[PDB]
Amino acid sequence: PVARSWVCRKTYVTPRRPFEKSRLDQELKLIGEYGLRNKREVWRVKFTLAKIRKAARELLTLDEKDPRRLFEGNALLRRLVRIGVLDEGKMKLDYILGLKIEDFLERRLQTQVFKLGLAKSIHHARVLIRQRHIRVRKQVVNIPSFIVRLDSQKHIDFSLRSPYGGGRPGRVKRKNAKKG
Amino acid sequence: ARGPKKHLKRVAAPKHWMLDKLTGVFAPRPSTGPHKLRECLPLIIFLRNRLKYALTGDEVKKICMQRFIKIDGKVRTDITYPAGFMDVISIDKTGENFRLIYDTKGRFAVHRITPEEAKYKLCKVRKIFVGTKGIPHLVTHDARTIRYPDPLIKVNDTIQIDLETGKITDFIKFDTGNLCMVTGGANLGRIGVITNRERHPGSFDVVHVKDANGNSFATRLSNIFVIGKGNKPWISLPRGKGIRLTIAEERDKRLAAK
RNA sequence: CACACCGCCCGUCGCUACUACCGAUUGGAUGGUUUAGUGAGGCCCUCGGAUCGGCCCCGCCGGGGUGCCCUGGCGGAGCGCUGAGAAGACGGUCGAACUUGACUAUCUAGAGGAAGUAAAAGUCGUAACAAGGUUUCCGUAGGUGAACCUGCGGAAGGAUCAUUA
RNA sequence: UUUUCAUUAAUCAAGAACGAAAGUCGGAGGUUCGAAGACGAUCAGAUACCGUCGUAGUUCCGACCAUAAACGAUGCCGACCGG
RNA sequence: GCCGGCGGCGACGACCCAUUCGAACGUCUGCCCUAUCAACUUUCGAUGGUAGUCGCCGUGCCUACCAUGGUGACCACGGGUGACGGGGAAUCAGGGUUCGAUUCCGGAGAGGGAGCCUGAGAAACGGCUACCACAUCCAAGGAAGGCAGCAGGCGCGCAAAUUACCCACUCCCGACCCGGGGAGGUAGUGACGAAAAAUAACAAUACAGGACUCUUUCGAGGCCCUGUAAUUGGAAUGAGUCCACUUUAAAUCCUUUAACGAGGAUCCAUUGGAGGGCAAGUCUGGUGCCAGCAGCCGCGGUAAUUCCAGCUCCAAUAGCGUAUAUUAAAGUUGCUGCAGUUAAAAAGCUCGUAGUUGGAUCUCUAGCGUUUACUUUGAAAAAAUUAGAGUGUUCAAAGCAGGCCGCCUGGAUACCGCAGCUAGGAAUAAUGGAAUAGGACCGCGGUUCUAUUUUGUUGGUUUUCGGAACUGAGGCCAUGAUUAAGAGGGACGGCCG
RNA sequence: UACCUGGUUGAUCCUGCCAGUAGCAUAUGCUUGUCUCAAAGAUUAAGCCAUGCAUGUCUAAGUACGCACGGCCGGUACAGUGAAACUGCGAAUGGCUCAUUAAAUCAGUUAUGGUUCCUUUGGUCGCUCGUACUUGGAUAACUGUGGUAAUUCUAGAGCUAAUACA
Repeated sequence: PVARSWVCRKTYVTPRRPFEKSRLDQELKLIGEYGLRNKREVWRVKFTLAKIRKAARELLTLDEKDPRRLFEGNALLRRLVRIGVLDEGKMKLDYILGLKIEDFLERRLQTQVFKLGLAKSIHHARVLIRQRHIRVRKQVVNIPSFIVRLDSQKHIDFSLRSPYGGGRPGRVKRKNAKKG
Repeated sequence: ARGPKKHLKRVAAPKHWMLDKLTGVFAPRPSTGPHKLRECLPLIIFLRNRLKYALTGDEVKKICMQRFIKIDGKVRTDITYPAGFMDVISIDKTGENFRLIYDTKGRFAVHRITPEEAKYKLCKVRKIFVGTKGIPHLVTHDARTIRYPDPLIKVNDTIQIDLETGKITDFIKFDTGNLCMVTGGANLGRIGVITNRERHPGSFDVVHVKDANGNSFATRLSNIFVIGKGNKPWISLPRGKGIRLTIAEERDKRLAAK
């Protein structure tokens, strides 16, 4: 006996057919558009979407007056409005089925850092985040797969320490300044 | 196995203590006493986890061994002593008195009482017997055997005992239209009024209880405790008035407060 | 048959490799049931009494009560009469384990015997697929180096859906 | 059938009756055909096909044997659907 | 301390009752394969009866005397299990299949059996006694053994870590705030497996580069893209080196942060493929049905799209091959959902017990109504796990925390086969309520006994009322049998083969 | 995500399996920068073990004449800390492993009105009509003499305690 938990979960599902043109293209488009590292990151978002869709599908089968369906449905919709893949108008359980991978990949910190014009390329954003230049609220995050909340969007600023923002020259600038 | 068990694994402890998984392998293991192991509360949990006074296990025995804590007006230094339903824990150092009442969601809540109310306690009579030259006897849910009871006290009635003495001040009969509380099963901690009982000979008697908010539920006779005469309680209630309000308005209340 | 009748293909016998079966050796090996006989150790019962105290009775004697009783020292012995009590012993019970026959699980070498599958340039014929040159096949019986042949009764999956008042 | 009984039925582990031809025991009789076998042909060889003979058998009575391409290669009971 | 006695506060004890922690015996329902296991058990207890014995008690637990029972095609009994049983795990449309030695619950055993002391609790093995198997010391007289606790070693094999440090945390034990604990915690070994995530980004140059505007073409641009440039440029930085902390029982790791640290940023990304299945080369050397590749089909015999290499390209990526058990694919085990004329397959044929299935029809007076199955509701049902609410672990797998300027919070909820309890419904499916009328419902005749009120209380007889079985009759029921299956048995009639 | 694709033929349509495809576990190959979480002598042999450790314990409150310490006050039985030993309790929990075990174990449900129970928590404890202002004997520890090659082996001799034994 030991005081440790063994609650570990797989976050991606591999495709049934390993080599298939039309599919490989579609995944590489997603990588190319949102500068993802490998196809695991696309399968991760497919798996999460699939689980949300399966939850919506298994909720639909219950009657419209059931307390459980009402409570669970509202909670799911609230969370998907909170994360920012829907709006208050389209907040019906039926519309959960009308989402896709694009909607979820748009909410990556990498994507938002590129879309707000902090970085000048989708590839630059991932590096900039990973190099500890970017911060949300007063918290320095270096996770490209940080899924940004709707209300947390309006402040992604450069971390104050950073050379780009804070105002402290790095190794290259220091070395060039000493030999200048 | 051979002889009685002495340990208790952490995950095997009863859920209403809310011990987390990672802190250790073992648990408190309430020692033998008036209340059952499954339905009691160790002082180590009450002090450390609920009142947030002690951090580690040593600080709890450092509190208790200095003899600052009484249970029902009697000093207990045993940190794993079982204090259960209606038991009054008294801290005369800081002048704080608590009665152990179950809350709505079915666990012992940190419900403070005035020092004037920490004088008596209500108790459900388990049996009634007589022996040795006929001095009749009574036995209650917290194992307090009392001699010469009032002959109007029958089985499943409630009695109010002054803690300084060991004598019955007043008693409540178990009849229709009396305020009761559930102490076992799905409906644990719900307060309501008796509507009727359905006697099943050679089996458990089932009672029907109507809540203050028009909610009607059933329960076994063994898991009933009369707390009030008519509708008026003889003790203070927890934060909520024992009203089981559902997840819908739980969310509405939580979001309304925000 | 499609490399197309210069086609395909059957069995005996022959060489090689790999499996399995049968088999005298009343074959060993391990393990489990048990007939019969023996019986370590504890536990129980009936005895037993190595030792260890106490009660006692006088010899030499102090004080108190009044020749006798209580009170303090010591040594002797009474199969005196009471308690404790170890070794050992008959009997009882649970009973490991041991000696000898019987029943039986699996593995296990074996002279010699008799099969199957794969190997494709071995040898002798050509049984089958065309009416395959004796239509083929089934059941059963007998006989031949081998495929097979023959009797008797069926089947068409035949080479005939039909043969005439 | 303007008779009777009134659900007594359907299909079936176990368990039963029958079951071509050949085949094995005892009895009867043996005309034809005819496994085995003896010859005569054909053949490179023929241990077969073709022909002459011929034992068991083919036939009957009493015991076994329980199999066939025992085939419509198609289980049985009930409803509906074209001439 | 109070006027020589009387006392307050505890601690050890204590026959017995209650209680808590249990434990032990039971009740009902539920388990894998096997008929090349069809009858088993009962001499020596099998099933039951009476009396005991023994035991903490109920009981064939055991003895005595009796009875002859008990279980079984609804699968007994026997054998097998690479069988500890559950909570669960993997996979997955719906149904299912497979695994579950392994951290929680229950059981069992300390090499194999057997017997027992002590104690509330043991048939205890880090207690003892004996035998069986192994084996240690020895002065040969005797003595001492038990890792399937933590390390570690040998063996076995395809298969598995350190003779480490600490009671600080979670708890346990003791006369006990103070002692001890290889329970447990913390490091070391660790590509069992799971989560996040490096190996570069931007700017400036030229393209017999691309798109957008002008010219019919040639040829014209700070509008937007581009690489196989070791071309040009500073900006950013974690890997490592190493102060100081913080973390910790003491350390480590992480987080924090001085100093150093990027131009083949040589601070170098691998493992498998490139004929089809199946994404990627009919490019160039070599070998010549030899060497080898190839899960399968096939490629190799002198121009090899497949072998050994070079170059190039594809796939997944800090991982990717290979082998083997298992799941989906497998509607190739078929309940949902498969086949059986010829592909593998309906018994040669009929009877027949068990098994399964079975035609219309019938609109409440504290006890009932004819009893179930079915269906809906209720209570009971350990957490962990799974689903799922809340919560920015920096995100996530997680965790059960946290949030506001002493406070306001949370630690929900759902599911939990079957069977057993509980209250409604009465369609559907079984069963029966009156047929030689001892049938229902009503008042009427008697036999025996009894209730325990009564003659103010008290003793003897006789009573009624309260309550039963047995009967001798009577009135009434609209008195009691549904139909007769294009279900089936049987009867009879004239034929038929 | 309720999925299929190659392979019998000169070609076709089938039945049918072999092969491919993805997941999960054990092994193993080659490769291996950062960080968190984390299984791990189960399968074969419940086969066999050197060595070290894993169960001990004292409060004001059962027994203190060990100078092992110094301290009063010196006619004060016992100032205190306290080794050792007697006494009390624990060692039947925990941990390990899966050989056994097929209505057995075990799971859900009920019963003890048929039984035991240390401990805790309550009740009870002059309810009995018959030397007490404290009774008796020993043995550890300690001292002293020993035996055996040998073990957590122990005999003999001299004192002394009780909440031990009476």
